[PDB]
Amino acid sequence: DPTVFHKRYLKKIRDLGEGHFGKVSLYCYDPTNDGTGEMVAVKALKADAGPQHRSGWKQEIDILRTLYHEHIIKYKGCCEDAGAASLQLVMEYVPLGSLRDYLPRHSIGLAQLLLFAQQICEGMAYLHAQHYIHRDLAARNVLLDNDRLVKIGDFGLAKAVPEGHEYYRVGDSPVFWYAPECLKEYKFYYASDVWSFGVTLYELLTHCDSSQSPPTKFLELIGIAQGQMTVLRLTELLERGERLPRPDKCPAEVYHLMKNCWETEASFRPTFENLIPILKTVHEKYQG
Ligand SMILES: C[C@@H]1CCN(C(=O)CC#N)C[C@@H]1N(C)c1ncnc2[nH]ccc12
Repeated sequence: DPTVFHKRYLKKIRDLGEGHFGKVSLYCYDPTNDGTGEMVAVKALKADAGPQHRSGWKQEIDILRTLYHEHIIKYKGCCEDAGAASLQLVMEYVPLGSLRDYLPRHSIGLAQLLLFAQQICEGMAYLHAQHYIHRDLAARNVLLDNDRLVKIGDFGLAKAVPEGHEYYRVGDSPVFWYAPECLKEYKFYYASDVWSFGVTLYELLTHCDSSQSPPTKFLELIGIAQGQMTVLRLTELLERGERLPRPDKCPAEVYHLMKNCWETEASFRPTFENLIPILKTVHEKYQG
């Protein structure tokens, strides 16, 4: 699947981001040279990269080729880049950008946040239905299309789960979004994405305020006196049962659900399938 965009019609406008070994850029695709052309977000493999990076990139392209859902960024096509000697990944451009760039500048109410949470779970259930783990679920990878719509917008760490396994075995790791089993056993379950969702939910309820972020909060608890032992120390504080605190005006019951996504024991966490009904009921509740 499907379309081939010719780089001769692609006009670079703007850098939108930088993720793993890729950059996402805004282009205008203008065959008729008119300005009528469509704006598209284009992900490319970085200005230098080795065999590990490249084998990953091919996997990312194939995963995003086969995903199709209301709350997953729309895959539009590829672009030969000869170049870097690989393809560029072309997707729809969502101009409001990530929740991480958006929420710190726009006072969004509780009901809308829970709606986004519901929607993130929907996309994640679908993704788990298709047998993938995301491994990088955080507010910076959730795109606000409008208002009443979010999409999961990046798959750079996503992996298929081996058809006869419960997990995938794994640096650039977003460790402050990771469950203990990922930091310790280096295994990544479906339940491990639910932990990350709990942190993303915490991010939303704090409007992604930089001072309240997980790295900031966790490094305040851990201290920076021994950088060598950050992961070790994070794992111990988590296994001790210490958690990220309640965000201001977070309803008691929502922090409860948050904590339940943070069960130390993975099997005690809800699936994304479990969360969809709970979230949409709590969403409904908070409008009226
Ligand atoms: C949040 C989106 C996913 C992560 N982004 C990266 O740059 C990852 C890498 N490398 C940016 C992207 N983003 C700001 C976007 N912004 C606007 N439209 C977009 N369409 C698709 C992505 C996108």
